[PDB]
Amino acid sequence: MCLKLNLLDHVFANPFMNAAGVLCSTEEDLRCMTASSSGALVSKSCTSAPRDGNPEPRYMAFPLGSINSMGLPNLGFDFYLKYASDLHDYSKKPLFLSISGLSVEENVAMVRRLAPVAQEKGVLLELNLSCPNVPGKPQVAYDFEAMRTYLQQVSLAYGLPFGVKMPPYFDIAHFDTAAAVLNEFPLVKFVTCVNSVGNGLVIDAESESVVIKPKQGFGGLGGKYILPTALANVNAFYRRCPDKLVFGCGGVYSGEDAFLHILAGASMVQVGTALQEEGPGIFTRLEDELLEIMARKGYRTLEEFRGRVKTIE
Amino acid sequence: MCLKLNLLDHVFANPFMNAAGVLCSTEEDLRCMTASSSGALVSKSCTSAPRDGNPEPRYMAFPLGSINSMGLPNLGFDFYLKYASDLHDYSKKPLFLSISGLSVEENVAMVRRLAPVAQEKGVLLELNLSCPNVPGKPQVAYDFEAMRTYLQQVSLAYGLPFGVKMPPYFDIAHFDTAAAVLNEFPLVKFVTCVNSVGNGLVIDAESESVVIKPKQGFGGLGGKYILPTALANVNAFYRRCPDKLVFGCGGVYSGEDAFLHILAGASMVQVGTALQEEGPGIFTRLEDELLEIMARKGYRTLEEFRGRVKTIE
Ligand SMILES: Cc1cc2nc3c(=O)[nH]c(=O)nc-3n(C[C@H](O)[C@H](O)[C@H](O)COP(=O)(O)O)c2cc1C
Ligand SMILES: Cc1cc2nc3c(=O)[nH]c(=O)nc-3n(C[C@H](O)[C@H](O)[C@H](O)COP(=O)(O)O)c2cc1C
Ligand SMILES: O=C(O)c1[nH]c(=O)[nH]c(=O)c1CCc1ccc(-c2ccccc2)cc1
Ligand SMILES: O=C(O)c1[nH]c(=O)[nH]c(=O)c1CCc1ccc(-c2ccccc2)cc1
Repeated sequence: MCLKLNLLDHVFANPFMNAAGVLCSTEEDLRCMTASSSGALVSKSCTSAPRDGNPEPRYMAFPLGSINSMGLPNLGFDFYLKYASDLHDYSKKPLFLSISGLSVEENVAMVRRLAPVAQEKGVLLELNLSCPNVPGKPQVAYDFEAMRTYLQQVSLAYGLPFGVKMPPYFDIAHFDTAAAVLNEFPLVKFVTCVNSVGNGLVIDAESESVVIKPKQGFGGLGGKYILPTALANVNAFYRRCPDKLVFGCGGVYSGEDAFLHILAGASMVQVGTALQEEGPGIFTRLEDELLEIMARKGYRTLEEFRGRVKTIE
Repeated sequence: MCLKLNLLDHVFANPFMNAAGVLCSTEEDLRCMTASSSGALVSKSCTSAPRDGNPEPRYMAFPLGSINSMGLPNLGFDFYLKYASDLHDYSKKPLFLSISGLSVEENVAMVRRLAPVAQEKGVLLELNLSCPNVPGKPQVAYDFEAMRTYLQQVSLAYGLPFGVKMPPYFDIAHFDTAAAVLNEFPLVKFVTCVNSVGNGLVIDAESESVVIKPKQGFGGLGGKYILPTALANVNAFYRRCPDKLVFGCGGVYSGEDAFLHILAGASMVQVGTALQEEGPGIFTRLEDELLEIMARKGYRTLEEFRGRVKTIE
């Protein structure tokens, strides 16, 4: 019985990794994730210049999940590139580097300089599409023409397999359109579904107040709130992108939640809110819990059940 | 202390009502909702002809909420119009009638017939904008040019104050565009935020199967999953539509949750999933709970706190 996976010309001890943004901003964070039992790690989505991000409080968690408007605080691309090129121990596990430039030219400049390190050291690029374009327009992955532009330019500049982090969609016609855009780009080898559910609002009844400061308390939701939305997106893209991998992210707190993602079609399974709340010990628990479900069902490997969710009649 | 209010030239004993689709499809359902302690009731969204809806199972509920792909089963518009015209006791509470035709023409046909009954009896129209659109396009409320058309054609056909039932939005640019469309129409006097969060997917780990039969298990989410989304949309539209009322719907299971909707800006609070699960006795519990929270806080009226959610600096 084993959780091993071999994909994208790498080997993974198990499918679990951090979600981008969680436990991955500093060298300390990345060393911590490397020391953990996760099968991989991803760095904080970065910009060319360092960013302080939004005013605090900017993250809060509750029994059913979290809300955030971090504002892309990060140490800048040069830091993350140095981590990938000089500091990371690739004999421990694979590394993904997430980018989130504020324009197509910023992403193009970063991927140009990432390429040789990707080719020499094997770092993998995750391009965050659920991200800021021109203010007053929707995030990039909610603007299908912008999404296409970003993918064309990054595919030309980078020239190597990469993947994309996608916001959730809610309408079948959007699933259709988004997957069709992705399927234009053969270098898009993985699709991570999903980023936070955008612009939720948590209010504290005792204080009659929102709980985060930026954007009058509006921010992206994660955790238990979003698991059915996450599953829907993983399965939608799994069915529509037969030549790509899907990585699942959203609502994973247990091996059972991970099993559901994998039934929906997930290859790797990323953990955000629950990892932020529990810490990196979560990965030993998730491994154990997933193995127990496999043992009860007689499954020996992940491929035996990946994407095998049954439908009714 | 009592929760009575006046809106839309009607008096309401309290702000609570069923959410469209729940406990409102048949004469028996409507008589049960009328008998309840709710302040108002809304009928099942209807089409010109009766519909059987989708194959069962098509609704399932869980600790965190529900999923449905009912497919608009309903008795047909002639039934709901007769209920509004001849059967409903207006001395007990106001009635809203929800329409969801499969084209703009179908809606215009139904509203031209509802107008005289609205004049004579005071039934109120809720137009469901989660309705069918042209080939390749998303639901009407997610296609702003189609929404503008529907509202223009219904406003002209109907000629009286009405409201609209909106799906959730997840992007601040979308809130800005949708509210601007709605503010083009002075007869749109109330906005109900929100319909179900579209196309989630619930999977049972034991059986490795989706839990509803239509659409390969994909359907709209309601209940605890969607409270922060519902609050965000209520407040976004409350902020953007100062000459309209906002009705809140989504995730109400307690007086506390109702309280949060009202702080966000809700004038009426609709109850879907938790009403489906608990039955119409929920209305007395929600009233008691809301009045208890008001008493502890020293609030004597809903107006004292409606829309008064606090932001941080
Ligand atoms: C504090 C915080 C920071 C995040 N920052 C990023 C980021 O930099 N890039 C990104 O792609 N997603 C980011 N996300 C989204 C997560 O990667 C993940 O998609 C989302 O939280 C849902 O997973 P969950 O339900 O396990 O939290 C962030 C989430 C949180 C909570
Ligand atoms: C079984 C079922 C049927 C519904 N049918 C309708 C409908 O006919 N018209 C409509 O506007 N919304 C319909 N909805 C959506 C609800 O009115 C409500 O917007 C949604 O369930 C979110 O509220 P909740 O969190 O209280 O469930 C339906 C919901 C359920 C669960
Ligand atoms: O850094 C984040 O806030 C973030 N949080 C998420 O849940 N997912 C993400 O992908 C990111 C990074 C993308 C992002 C999100 C929000 C902003 C933002 C929000 C409010 C005001 C200013 C910036 C900028 C970039
Ligand atoms: O009747 C519903 O399914 C329904 N459920 C909701 O949560 N919200 C609604 O507004 C509605 C009625 C709108 C609607 C939703 C789905 C369909 C549908 C779904 C699958 C296949 C055919 C029609 C038709 C109308």
